[PDB]
This record gives sequence, structure tokens and C-alpha cells, in this order.
Amino acid sequence: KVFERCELARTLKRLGMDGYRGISLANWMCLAKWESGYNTRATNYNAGDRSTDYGIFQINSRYWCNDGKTPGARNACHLSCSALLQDNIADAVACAKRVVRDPQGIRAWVAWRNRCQNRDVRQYVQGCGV
Repeated sequence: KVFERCELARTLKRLGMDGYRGISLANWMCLAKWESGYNTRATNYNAGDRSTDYGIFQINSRYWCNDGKTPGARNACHLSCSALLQDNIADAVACAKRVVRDPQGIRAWVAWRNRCQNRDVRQYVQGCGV
């Protein structure tokens, strides 16, 4: 599923993401925007280390979910990477929250650093009723 902007903002808010570990909803929106264009089916293979990024947040298989084919990988979210490709984003959100419970927080995603960090991200949530 490819979410429309405001639809996703309310969906994330309902799932408890607004201010989760100090991260505003606009930051999560900016992250989902740049990682997948709000696409839950998005996948990116990383030929360099044999891992794959899954779903709306493009969560990596080497550390967060199990896909069985990533060498020396762990499953910190304790989910099949398949759960990160559902139209329903509850599991992907549960995993994203797990990622940010680590020291780096939102900085875990390099796309956030490049396209969201220190930027005016208000535009992602304007008019959405969040």
C-alpha cells in the first residue's frame, strides 16, 4: 500500500508514534517519505552486504527482522521481514520503536540524517489534523 500523506500521519499518531522517545510525528513522516515514499511493499537489496531493507521504513535485515537469507544477521524486532511488508503498519511501527530504543534513536536511519535532521519538517504534517 502507498499511503497518502495525511492518512499516514493519522495512522502513525493512532499507533503511538507522536513523540515516541522524543521523536515528533513530522520526523517519522519525513523518514517514511524519504525511505519509501510511504510505500509498505518497498524493498531494497544491498548487494554489498547481502541484506535487504523492508517496508515503509526500509528496516534492514542484518539486525532487525529475519528473512533467513542474510549472513550473520540478527532479529532484534523478533519478526519475519514479511511482517514489514503488510498494508497494516502496526508491526513495522512496533519495529521502528524498537530501533529508536537504541542509543542512536532516529539517527539509526542515514536518510533521516541527510534529509530530515536540522530541517523544517512541519510541512509533512500540515493540514493532517495531528
